[PDB]
Amino acid sequence: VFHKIRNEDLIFNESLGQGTFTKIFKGVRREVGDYGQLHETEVLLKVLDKAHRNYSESFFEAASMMSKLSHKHLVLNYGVCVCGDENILVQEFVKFGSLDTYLKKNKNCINILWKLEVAKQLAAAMHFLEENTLIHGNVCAKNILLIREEDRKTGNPPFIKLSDPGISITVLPKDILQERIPWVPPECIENPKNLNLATDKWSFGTTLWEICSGGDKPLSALDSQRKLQFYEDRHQLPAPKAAELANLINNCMDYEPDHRPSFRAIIRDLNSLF
Ligand SMILES: Cc1ccsc1CN(C)Cc1nc(N)nc(Nc2ccccc2)n1
Repeated sequence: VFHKIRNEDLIFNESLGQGTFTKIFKGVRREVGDYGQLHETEVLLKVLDKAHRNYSESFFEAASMMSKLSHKHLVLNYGVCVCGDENILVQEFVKFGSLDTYLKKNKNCINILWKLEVAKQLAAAMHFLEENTLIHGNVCAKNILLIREEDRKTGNPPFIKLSDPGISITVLPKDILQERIPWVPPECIENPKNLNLATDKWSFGTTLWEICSGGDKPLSALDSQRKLQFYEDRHQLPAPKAAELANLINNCMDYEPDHRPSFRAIIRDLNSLF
């Protein structure tokens, strides 16, 4: 179970946006750290919409299972606030935020080597999840967090973490699942209970497409009916202009879930480039 954090020890500051049935805020947590030192720690606060309080179990169950698996590429969740009528996840505040926003802002300065490093780190996280037979279920660029930027001055590569799963697509409304095409795989549109480890290989492909596309969203021009038909006609995403990962993207976005490659094989493929 998550550590319970008192409402009295949390300060809510600015809204940073929204997710699926969630509102996101920056805040501060007062805590006692190592050696009894008092800290005021910047935190990211995810608030489940009170109207959708029925999704709270799913909201926190996935985050909890993943937080039981500590890993350098998985986000740190400090705990939860049962802040009265609010269900709140208290998460580390990552300095540079979501990768899709970062990709759009810095597209002119991100090259293939940067993209390759990030892809390898994401694949490393996903391999760890695969070995632990833990399904994430919402891999996407918005859920990749940039801990530190590349610094060619000191040779340091960028460093990323994968964020929490969110509400499970096994419980989300059908219309939300359709809007999440092409991250949600065809078999889960067919039946959300088909959620499987193979799901994350497909979404990883879509995320690689995002990483290579300057933060564009694939198929954003298609409404939900046209996204459904895209899967019905078994289309694949267009190659990114920077097409170095196009083959890997299409190999991961395989309409046959059993044919999607293991993350170990994906990592071997990534290492074989450049
Ligand atoms: C912020 C947000 C908006 C919709 S969803 C979501 C949460 N998450 C996907 C992104 C994130 N997570 C964490 N842990 N930290 C940050 N930092 C940050 C935020 C904003 C600006 C600069 C840096 N951003």
